[PDB]
Amino acid sequence: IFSTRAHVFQIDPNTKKNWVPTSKHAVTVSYFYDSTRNVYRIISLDGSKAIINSTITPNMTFTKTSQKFGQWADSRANTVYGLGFSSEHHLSKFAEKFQEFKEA
Amino acid sequence: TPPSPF
Repeated sequence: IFSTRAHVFQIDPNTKKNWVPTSKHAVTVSYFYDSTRNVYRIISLDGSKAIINSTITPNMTFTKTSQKFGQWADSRANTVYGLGFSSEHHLSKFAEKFQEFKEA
Repeated sequence: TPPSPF
């Protein structure tokens, strides 16, 4: 698996233009292979909340919007997740893993 | 556009 830190956001449902903070601080975000479903997943837990529970689908894409912000649409969750990183370095390894775990 | 300062 692979874990990292990031502030989480979701696009606003009404206009799908503005970002709404999901976490109040940075939280752990991990790529995990679920051996019970045989699929790769991106999860982020905060307290009793599963703020990210995205299953990676071959037609999913991760966009590096800026130096420290990346995002991906998840039709199952009916939203778009946005992650803010502490550096472009972290944004990059997150993006490369997205493609790696997608490619499998 | 991303949330600041990202």
